[PDB]
Amino acid sequence: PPGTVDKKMVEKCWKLMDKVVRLCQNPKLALKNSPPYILDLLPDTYQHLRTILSRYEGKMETLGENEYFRVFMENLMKKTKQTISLFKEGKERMYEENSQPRRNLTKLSLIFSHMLAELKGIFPSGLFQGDTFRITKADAAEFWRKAFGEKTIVPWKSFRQALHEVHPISSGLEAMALKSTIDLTCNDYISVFEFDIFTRLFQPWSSLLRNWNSLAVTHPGYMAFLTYDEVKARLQKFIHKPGSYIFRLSCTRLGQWAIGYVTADGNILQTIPHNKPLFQALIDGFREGFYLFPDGRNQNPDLTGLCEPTPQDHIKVTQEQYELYCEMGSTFQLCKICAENDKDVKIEPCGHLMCTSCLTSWQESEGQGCPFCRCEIKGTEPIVVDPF
Amino acid sequence: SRRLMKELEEIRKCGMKNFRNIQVDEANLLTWQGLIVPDNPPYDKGAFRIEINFPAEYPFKPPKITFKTKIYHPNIDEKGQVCLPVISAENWKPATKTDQVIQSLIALVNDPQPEHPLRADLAEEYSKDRKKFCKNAEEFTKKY
Amino acid sequence: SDGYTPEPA
Ligand SMILES: [Zn+2]
Ligand SMILES: [Zn+2]
Repeated sequence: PPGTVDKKMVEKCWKLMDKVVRLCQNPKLALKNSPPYILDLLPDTYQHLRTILSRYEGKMETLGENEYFRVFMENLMKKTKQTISLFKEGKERMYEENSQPRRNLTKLSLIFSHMLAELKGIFPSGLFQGDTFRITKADAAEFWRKAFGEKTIVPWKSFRQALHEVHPISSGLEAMALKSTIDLTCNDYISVFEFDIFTRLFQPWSSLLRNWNSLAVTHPGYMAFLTYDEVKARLQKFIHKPGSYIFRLSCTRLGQWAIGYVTADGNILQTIPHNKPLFQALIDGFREGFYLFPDGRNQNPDLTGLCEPTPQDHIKVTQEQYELYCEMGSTFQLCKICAENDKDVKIEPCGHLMCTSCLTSWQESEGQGCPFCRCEIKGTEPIVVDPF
Repeated sequence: SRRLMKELEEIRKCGMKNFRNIQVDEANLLTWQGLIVPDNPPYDKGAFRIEINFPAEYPFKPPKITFKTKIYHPNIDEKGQVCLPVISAENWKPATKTDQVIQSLIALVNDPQPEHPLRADLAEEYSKDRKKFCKNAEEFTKKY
Repeated sequence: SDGYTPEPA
C-alpha cells in the first residue's frame, strides 16, 4: 500500500536522483554515451515530474492519491536507492569493466529507462491518461478490460490469477520467470503500459505464453537486460562465425525486438524487425541464412509451430530452465539469505544487508546475532538513508 | 526454497571435482544425492554416495549430511551420520552456501583429524594402529 | 554511436 505523494516527497526523491547522477558522472565510467543513457534519464524523469507537478498545480490532492503515481514514486525512490547502495556495495570494482557491479548498474539503468517510458506513457504532457491507455493488440486489449476495466495498474497476484484463466501458468517457477519478463519496472505491479509492451513482444495473444517460452525462457538466443552496446560486445567473440545472433528488447522502440547478427563479411549489425512477430522474423532469417547460431550455439531451435489454428503441443521446460532464466534479470536487490525478497534492512553494529523478512525469520527461531557474521544485532537501519 | 533452486544451480554450474553426479528430482528439492571422490588419504572410487537433507526451515537451520553408502574414517558413524562444525547448530550461519560445506567435508575425508565419533571402539584405533586402520580403509573402499 | 540497420537481405 504505497502512500500518498506530495511535492516534499517528489523533491526528496529528486535529491536522491541527483546523488545517483553525481555517482555516474565519474569519468572512470564514461557513461556519457552508454545505451540506456543514465545521465540523460534521471534529468529527464526529473524534468517530466515537474511537468506533472505543474499540470496538477492546485490539484495536488488528486495527483497524490493516484494509485499509479503513488506506486511509481515509491518505486523511483526504491530504485534510486538500490543504485546508491550498488556503488557503495561494490566499491572500486565499479570502475573496473565487465564487473558485476557495473553489470548491475546497466540492469538498473535499463530499469530507469523503462520506468521513464511508462511514466511518459501514462502521463503524456503531464496529464494522467492511464484509464484510457490504448493497448495495441486488440485481443489483449479485451483481456484487460474484461479483467481490470480501466485500471492503470494491478498487483502481480491479481494479474497472475487473471491471466491464468486464459493462459494456464504451469507452476511455481514459471510464474516467477513470467514475472521477471513482464515487470519491466520491477515493482511487483503490472501497468497497462508494461502489459502492452509484453503483449506486443510475444504476440500473437492467441498463443501468448507459448511464444514466451519458445522465444525467451528456452531459446539460447534471447538475452535479458542487454543494451545495444553489450550485444555488439557479446557478438564480438563470434565475429568469425557469421550467422551468429542474439535478440533482445529494443530500448528505443519498446514493445519491439532488436536482433543482432554477425554478417558474412564479419560485421555485427542490429535490426528492429518491422510489422512481424519475432518468430516469423527468426524463422525467415534462418531460412534465408542470416540467423544460424543463437548466441553462437550450433543447434538453432525450430520455431515453426507457432503458426496456424491450434498450433501444436506445449514444449517441456524444466524447473531448472526457469531458475536459470530468473537469474538472468535483477537479483542484486535480492536478499542473499532467501534469494527472493528485496534487501530492505541493514543490520547495524556490523553492516550486513538482508530482507527484513529473513532477519525476523531467523530471530524467531532464535538465531544468535547476524545471519552473516553471527555478531550481536543492536539495531537495524535503512540500506540507504533519506537525503540529509 | 527458491534459495534451494539457487543453491542448486550454484554447485551444478560450478562443476567441482571430488563431487560428481548430483541427483534430486525438482519436485522435492529438500533431498540431495551426490557422489564424492577423495584424494590424499587411502580412499578411492567405488560407491561413495552421500545425501544432503535440508530441514523445512532452511536456511535458518542447517542441512544434514549423511552417507548412504558406507565408509571408515574416525568421526564418521556407521549409521551414516557425520559431524563437522560449519553445518552444526551453535556454529551455523544461514548465509553459508551448501557449496562450501561439501568442501569442508573434503577437509574431513582428506587429511582428517577428528575429535571423537560415536564409538570409541573405532576412534581409539587411529591414535595407535596405522596397520589395520589405514589398511581396512584402503582396502575397505575397494571391498565396498 | 549505435546504428540500427534494415532487416537482413
Ligand atoms: Zn531474505
Ligand atoms: Zn553481520
